[PDB]
Amino acid sequence: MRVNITLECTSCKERNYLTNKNKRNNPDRLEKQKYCPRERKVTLHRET
Amino acid sequence: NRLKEKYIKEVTPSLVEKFNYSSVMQTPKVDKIVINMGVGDAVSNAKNLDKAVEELALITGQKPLITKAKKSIAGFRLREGMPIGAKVTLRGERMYEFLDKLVTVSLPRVRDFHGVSKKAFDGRGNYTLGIKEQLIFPEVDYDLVDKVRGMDIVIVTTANTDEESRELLAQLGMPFQ
Amino acid sequence: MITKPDKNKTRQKRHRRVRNKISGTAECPRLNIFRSNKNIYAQVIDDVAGVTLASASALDKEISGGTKTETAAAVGKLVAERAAEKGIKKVVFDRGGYLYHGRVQALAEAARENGLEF
Amino acid sequence: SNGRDSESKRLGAKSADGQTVTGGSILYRQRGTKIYPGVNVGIGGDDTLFAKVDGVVRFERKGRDKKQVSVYPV
Amino acid sequence: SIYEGDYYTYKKKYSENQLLREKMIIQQEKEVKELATFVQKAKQASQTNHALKRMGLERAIRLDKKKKNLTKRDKVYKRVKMDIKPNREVARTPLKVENVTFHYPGHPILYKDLSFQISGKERFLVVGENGVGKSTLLKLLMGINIPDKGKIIFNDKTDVAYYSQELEQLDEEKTILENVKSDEYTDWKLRATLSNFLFYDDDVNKKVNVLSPGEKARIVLCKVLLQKANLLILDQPTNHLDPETQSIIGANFNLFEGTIIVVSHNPSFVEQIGINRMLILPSGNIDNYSPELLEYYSN
Amino acid sequence: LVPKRVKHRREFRGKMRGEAKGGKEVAFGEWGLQATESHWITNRQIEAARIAMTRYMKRGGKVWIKIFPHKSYTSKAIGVRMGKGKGAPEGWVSPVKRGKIMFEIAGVPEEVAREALRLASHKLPVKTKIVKRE
Amino acid sequence: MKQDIHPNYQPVVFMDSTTGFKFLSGSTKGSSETVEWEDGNTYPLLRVEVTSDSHPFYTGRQKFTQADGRVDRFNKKYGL
RNA sequence: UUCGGAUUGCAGGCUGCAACUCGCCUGCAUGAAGCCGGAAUCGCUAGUAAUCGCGGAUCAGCACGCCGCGGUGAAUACGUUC
RNA sequence: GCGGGGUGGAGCAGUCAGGUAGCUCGUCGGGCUCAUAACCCGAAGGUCGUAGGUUCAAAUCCUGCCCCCGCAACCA
RNA sequence: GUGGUGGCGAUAGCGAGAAGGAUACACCUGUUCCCAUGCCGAACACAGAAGUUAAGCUUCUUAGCGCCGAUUGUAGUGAAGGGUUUCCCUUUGUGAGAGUAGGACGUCGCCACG
RNA sequence: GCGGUCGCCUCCUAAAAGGUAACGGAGGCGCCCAAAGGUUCCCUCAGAAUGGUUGGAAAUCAUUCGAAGAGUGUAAAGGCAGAAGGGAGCUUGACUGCGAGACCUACAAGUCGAGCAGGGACGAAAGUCGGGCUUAGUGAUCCGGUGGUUCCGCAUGGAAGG
RNA sequence: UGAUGGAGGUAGAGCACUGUUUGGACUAGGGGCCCAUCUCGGGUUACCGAAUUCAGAUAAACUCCGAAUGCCAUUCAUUUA
Ligand SMILES: [K+]
Ligand SMILES: [K+]
Ligand SMILES: [K+]
Ligand SMILES: [K+]
Ligand SMILES: [K+]
Ligand SMILES: [K+]
Ligand SMILES: [K+]
Ligand SMILES: [K+]
Ligand SMILES: [K+]
Ligand SMILES: [K+]
Ligand SMILES: [Mg+2]
Ligand SMILES: [Mg+2]
Ligand SMILES: [Mg+2]
Ligand SMILES: [Mg+2]
Ligand SMILES: [Mg+2]
Ligand SMILES: [Mg+2]
Ligand SMILES: [Mg+2]
Ligand SMILES: [Mg+2]
Ligand SMILES: [Mg+2]
Ligand SMILES: [Mg+2]
Ligand SMILES: [Mg+2]
Ligand SMILES: [Mg+2]
Ligand SMILES: [Zn+2]
Repeated sequence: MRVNITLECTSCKERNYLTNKNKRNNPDRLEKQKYCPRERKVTLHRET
Repeated sequence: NRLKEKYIKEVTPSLVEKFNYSSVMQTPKVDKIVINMGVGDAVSNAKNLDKAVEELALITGQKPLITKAKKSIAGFRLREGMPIGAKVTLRGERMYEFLDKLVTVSLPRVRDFHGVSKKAFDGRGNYTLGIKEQLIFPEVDYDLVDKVRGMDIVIVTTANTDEESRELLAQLGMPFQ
Repeated sequence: MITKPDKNKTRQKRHRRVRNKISGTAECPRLNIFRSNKNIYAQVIDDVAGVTLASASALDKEISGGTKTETAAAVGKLVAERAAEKGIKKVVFDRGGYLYHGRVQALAEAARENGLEF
Repeated sequence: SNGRDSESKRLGAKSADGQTVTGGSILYRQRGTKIYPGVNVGIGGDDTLFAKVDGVVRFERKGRDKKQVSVYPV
Repeated sequence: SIYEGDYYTYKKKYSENQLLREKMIIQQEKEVKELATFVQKAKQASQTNHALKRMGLERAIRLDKKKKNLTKRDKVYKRVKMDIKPNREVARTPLKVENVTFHYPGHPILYKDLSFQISGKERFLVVGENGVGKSTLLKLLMGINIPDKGKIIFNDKTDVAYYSQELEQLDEEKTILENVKSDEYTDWKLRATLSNFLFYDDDVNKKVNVLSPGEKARIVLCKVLLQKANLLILDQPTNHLDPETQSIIGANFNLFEGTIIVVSHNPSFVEQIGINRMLILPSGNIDNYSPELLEYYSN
Repeated sequence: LVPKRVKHRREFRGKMRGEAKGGKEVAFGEWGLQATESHWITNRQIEAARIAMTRYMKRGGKVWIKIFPHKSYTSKAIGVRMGKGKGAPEGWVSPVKRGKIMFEIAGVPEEVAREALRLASHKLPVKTKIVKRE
Repeated sequence: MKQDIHPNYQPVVFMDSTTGFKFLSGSTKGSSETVEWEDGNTYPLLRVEVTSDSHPFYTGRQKFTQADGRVDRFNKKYGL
């Protein structure tokens, strides 16, 4: 089951990115180091 | 190293003379020994492959590489990439030691051993011995074996012709039939 | 019967792919490295003109020698200074299809230290 | 049951050989690299050949059996 | 869902609701089949029968609207299936315990010169109360505890399977499949049995650390089942199990064709197994099983 | 004659214009039947001509059928209006263009060959003539 | 050669028990008994009852009697 | 299994003109099924059953069968419903 | 062209909702009977129509194909 | 001459045969070193210079294959017309593929050691 | 009328730019992938012959031949063996604000895009990276949900609601 | 309209790929016949024959090739608007 997901910056809680993932292949919340435009630096974003 | 010593001392001059080699570089030599262990039973239970790998490692002294099925085959209940079959590659000193042990100890212990075949050649000068059963190698321990299995040992040499390979292998010691 | 592939041929197969994205200009020449079992050779080339601006190697007789790695360092220093004399500072380093690990890496570091910017 | 077909994608050459084009002009629309990007020419994500800089478009033959596009500024 | 009353009232109310729901789905299916049956009759009629063809399309529209409002029957939760069989056969003397004394260093002796002998295909109950040595005795047989005195002999024909009381046989760090991995079982064989224990598909890749106590209990039981031993040392097996799984466990053990050394404070579970001999603690008493178990409990 | 397999169930009728691309000379047999006009030839016509030729030859000698009916053609039943897709395949044909050597024969005297080829021609729908090997 | 993945390997001497013919070769098995060897070096020793020299095939002379034919058996039994 | 003694190889003994079709017996060699037996079924109320040997008639040779003999030696019979 | 079906000798389950091939009758053999029937006890008989895919795993899901059945193949 | 390194459509290739290592390149010896093989110092990496042109590589011969390929003719066809018009023909311009004559066992540069 | 069809992608029709109809001839899509993305390094296939325990046409192994006859998640076409195919290491560029100029086009849309800035991944460096060999995998507005917001706030401060 | 340069795979042609396909040669191999059956080894049909090879065809959805035209463009040329 592949679903659209939102990656939110952990630092400022800003829903910066939209992506998608297969729940079965990745049961746990995804986490990626992405650039947060609000904070203007690379931060850890975790699916919401 | 004994087999290597025997090669360089006796075999190399003998082959040079027999085949009138202009330069010593022409001398055929054993390049590598590839021992292959085909285990289709891994499909039924991977523990058969595990024990085969363990026995092979004990025999060879090197951890074997576990080959995988390049193509799925339904006839054998085989799936592509399944870890069926293992092999070990021996070169240099380990190659010579294993061949020497095979000639001296392993081969005689074969039941009613009348020698090895003399037609099992690729046609280029490389030989392959199909061992029917283990327990001929002293490291197998004759009891741990829950399932008896064989193997296929491939002697690859720089001989262009099967005749040179046979003579070289004979001089190194090979009980042909 | 078994054929051992020519190591130089395999090197060149890799080297073509490297050259697909590394090329030498008059103002940014190509630093090409050739590694032999005995020696190592470096050239500074302008592919556009197809002329070697500078050259050095273990046979210059100005390299006192030693371990092949140390000879590579001497070659790097010598080629860098010769290129500087001819007015070259920047270059693009072609590893000749080799692995940027040993003698070639030593030569590259020597060139960097002795003045070639890359 | 037949009767389906996609919209034509208007592929082909969009600039003539010897024509002067502004930088970034699309020169050739293609599926795959039917023609390769040459001097001052880039290839887009969908294989489209465009001019990097202003110049004259030239379709040469890349070797024995391949074509190529270059843009030569004047 | 929250009901007012007791467990039976919940069962009564629940059973009725699923019954009344089931009847609703039956009638919705009949109407759909009826329309479907008419739609097919029109579909295969001659193209020259215009009116029937017309009515067929009109009913095709109703059929579509029906199939889109047709309640799905909830899949009834599947119950555990256990088939425990011994690889080998029991002997007349599976286990010999003779003059066994044991004490935990610094504590009173639990039993002195304990001697019993099991018969084979016997239901042996180790009765007692809390903190009396029941689990210690079972640990003694397996080898966890070395007897202070005496001997414990297992016949060479006896294979033993141990179910510990506190679920100490699972690696919390590993997954369900990794825990059950055995040299004697292939992958699909493991999955099939785990499916018999209600672990479906990627439920077997879950870490044991996140499972509930009840789900962990099934994994331990599965390990016991996969041994195919002829002697079962079970220490409170029904603990942590839902009432439905308990009855399944007891019924299957009753049919087990092997020796069972069991401990259980659950009166229902022991009744299903049909105990033969009970060993009372701390007062060592090898006795024939009967409702006299209550007499020992009273005393 | 019918192909064992076909890439496509249905195919364009096509167009016949000019001389045949190849096979305009007798290759195997001593004599051959050359088409002087272009026309479709059905497997039925090929078979009829072949049977006539063999029967007159008394099975003495060899016969080659140079042409083969690769192409398929469809049709629509009576009472079917235009439209609603192409018709179901009906028969097989070989588009034969003038100059094609449809049949060859060998191992027989000239007069027997000429008479056998004459019978075959009358079975075929195209005007033909006899051509001798070179 | 990678470390900590291969089974243990050590040089070991071999003697033919039937003859005593001696040779040095590596092995995975370990022999409690150890013997010395020219160059004054000691290694574990694996006594071998059947080796190349021992086995009849390598020597060229076969121990077995090849049995007796029935004709000769009959002649012997009945003195004919 | 030191139970088992089938099957099989070799080598012997005998009787007889003759042991292959096709005898018994012995030595070495091997060690089969078989772990107390489904539906049902047989004998027996005492020196009986059960169990153990011995003789003999036929008979050149050939019995686990038959006739007979002796050794040890029970359990049970409530009762006539089936 | 529209549907329905291919599982032991026959008739059916099991499918939906993937983990395990059963049920009834019948057949073979043995019992019981004077004999037959009925009855009692054993045993056999299918890799799920076939060929490919999904899956750790297919009678089960997907694709095609071959068979069997019913219907239709033209209306003023 | 040899080694690097390039440009030009293989006319630069392939096959076959022959000669050479002065240097150079090579095989070649080893695994202590950085470094490595889903096993193997075979590879890659590193150290070294005993032996050999055997192979690779360079040079040379070879038209067997591959490659290039004129001219002529023809098919097709633009244009203008004609005919008995599912097709065919004329004038005019263009003109292949195929088959061939032949060409070709490369050439034009730069660097270093000779 | 019945049957079929309705949007999108690929091929032929399509007449060597592009475009081009038919209830013309063939197939696909309503996804998938946390790597099957990025980068650095490395590697080359399918089959055939010969030899070889289980093992058989065919499992695994070796030598040789083999230029693509394989593979490229998914239809077809185009393209790719200087890989776009295959393996490993590290990573998240499957980035943010844009965007000269182009293609396509009635509009709405659709497509490509150097380059600039911010801050990064890989690599020694050059440099590559704004998803995947390319081309389908999608739906206007209205209305509503959720998060953020230095915006507004019906006398003013809030709020309500935007 | 001429000149020049280009993009593209149609007509034609071709078989280098993929389909369809004919005859010859040879045969892996499959067939039934008998001997030998432990169905084992022959000996057979000008028995049937894969693949290979030779020769010969064929194609909208084949291409080693490939026009005439048309098309795009040129600070070009002539005429024109
Ligand atoms: K005619
Ligand atoms: K007898
Ligand atoms: K009995
Ligand atoms: K007698
Ligand atoms: K080396
Ligand atoms: K050489
Ligand atoms: K040539
Ligand atoms: K990667
Ligand atoms: K062809
Ligand atoms: K065409
Ligand atoms: Mg299209
Ligand atoms: Mg893209
Ligand atoms: Mg306890
Ligand atoms: Mg017993
Ligand atoms: Mg009486
Ligand atoms: Mg008596
Ligand atoms: Mg030509
Ligand atoms: Mg056109
Ligand atoms: Mg077009
Ligand atoms: Mg890819
Ligand atoms: Mg206000
Ligand atoms: Mg044509
Ligand atoms: Zn943030």
